[PDB]
Amino acid sequence: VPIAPSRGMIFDRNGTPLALNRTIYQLELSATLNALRPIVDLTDDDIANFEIAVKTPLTEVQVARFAVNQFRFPGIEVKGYQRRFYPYGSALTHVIGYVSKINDKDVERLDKEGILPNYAATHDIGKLGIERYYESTLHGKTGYEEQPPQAGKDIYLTLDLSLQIYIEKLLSGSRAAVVVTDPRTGGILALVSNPSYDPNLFVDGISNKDYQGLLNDTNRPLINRATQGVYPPASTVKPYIAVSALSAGVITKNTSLFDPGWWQLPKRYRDWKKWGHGRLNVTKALEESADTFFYQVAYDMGIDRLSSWMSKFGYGEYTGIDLSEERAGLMPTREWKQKRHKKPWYQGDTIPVGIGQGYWTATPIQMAKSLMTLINDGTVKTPHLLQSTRIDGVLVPYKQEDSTQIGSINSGYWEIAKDGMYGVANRPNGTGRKFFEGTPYKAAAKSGTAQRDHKLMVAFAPYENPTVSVAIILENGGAGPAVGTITRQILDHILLGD
Ligand SMILES: *C(=O)[C@@H](/N=C/N1CCCCCC1)[C@H]1N[C@@H](C(=O)O)C(C)(C)S1
Repeated sequence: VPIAPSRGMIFDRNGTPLALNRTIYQLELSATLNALRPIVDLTDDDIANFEIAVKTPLTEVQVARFAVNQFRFPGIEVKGYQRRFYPYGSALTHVIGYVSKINDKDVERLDKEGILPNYAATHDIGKLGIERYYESTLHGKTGYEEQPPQAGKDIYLTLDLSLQIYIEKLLSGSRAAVVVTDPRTGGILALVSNPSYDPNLFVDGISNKDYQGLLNDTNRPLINRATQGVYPPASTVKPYIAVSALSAGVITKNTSLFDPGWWQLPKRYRDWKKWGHGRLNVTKALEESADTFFYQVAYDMGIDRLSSWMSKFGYGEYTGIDLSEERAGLMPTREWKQKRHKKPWYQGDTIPVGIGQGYWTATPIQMAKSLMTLINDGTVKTPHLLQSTRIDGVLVPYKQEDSTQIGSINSGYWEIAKDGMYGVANRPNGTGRKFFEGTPYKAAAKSGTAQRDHKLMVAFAPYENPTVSVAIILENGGAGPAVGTITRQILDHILLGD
């Protein structure tokens, strides 16, 4: 008979158990049943429902009490089964996901993959987050009764629980998403969607009452806003668009344009600054998040050569984060618009896209990826949750297969685009100077406002040689605190405690 394997555990960067296995003890003529009532406190309910496990769950007391009366009950034995436990619950609901009961649907799927024998004795399966993406590595090989089951591999995530909780705290009541990342590794220090729910509700098996709650909730907690949230990336895109315009030579380090707070299609487009920024280079256009300047560059570069370059930053593309719940959003093209809407591409479509607006939609993870790329001077990093896997009691570390590069690393285009962001935070004309008031570290940021308007901030530090990057969005503005406020708080927590 099949011996179910113990599911591999999930841990934060510092080995803090995030997903655990709790032992549930089970007991397994109608005279015998009444005889057990005093020995295990078998209730009128446990016999009614029992109509195979006679009593569940047993308490170590009731077990120990049956254990000494084992001889007085023939064949009846105590069985130690396991249930997934999520200590930190709602904190990780999205990134860790959860295991839930296998239904006849999950069966059919296992059947055609030819692994149904492995799940013979297994009741729960990874249905979300790391639990789903790594279900394979977390399940283990099944054993037989005596050929022992090979226990599922432990997964060490790059997550920092301390930070992950701290973010959830800061996003309270705000439909929001945050993706802290170590840009040196691609490692996701934190991945937070608000609102969340208890992952533990699913382990036993979720009530259609409880699910229709999460399903029909206005705030839509079920959605991982970090990876499945499609938002206009708005001004966050400008630094990458900047680098793309430089590489394409459609602008240069110093390319003065005059902003009157307006830009018409040579049909006007209002800059955020009602009476404009005046004489603008990219460095200043980024610093002050000037629309006019980028409205122009959009037109000069044109949809096809802009779309192409953003596709290199991974917009419209799956980031390759180790999660099965992900959207690619859309980096729009003529090709796309024609197919999709069955109308050709107008120039009034290229202008919105120039300020990460229009048809352009992005996932916080996409935004987090594109920033890491900009930080590493075009050496693309895949956002990864997995830090290492326990393979034969050895931690085997994550190793990136994607060696991708874009343009020349030695091109001083990254340095200027980044310097702009250095300005957005440190210099007095900067959009986010208010938020990085007196940072012991030197932070670089690019704020953004989409379409109540979404409020966005990508940011990284210490600029001098960065070890953190953040992509935060607060759907329809912050519940209360500013996106810039929270970005400060997050960079504080990591860089002051480092
Ligand atoms: C970037 O996305 C930029 N443009 C956004 N909008 C155009 C002007 C009307 C306001 C909303 C749409 C915004 N970037 C933000 C920011 O917070 O950085 C501003 C305020 C500079 S405008």
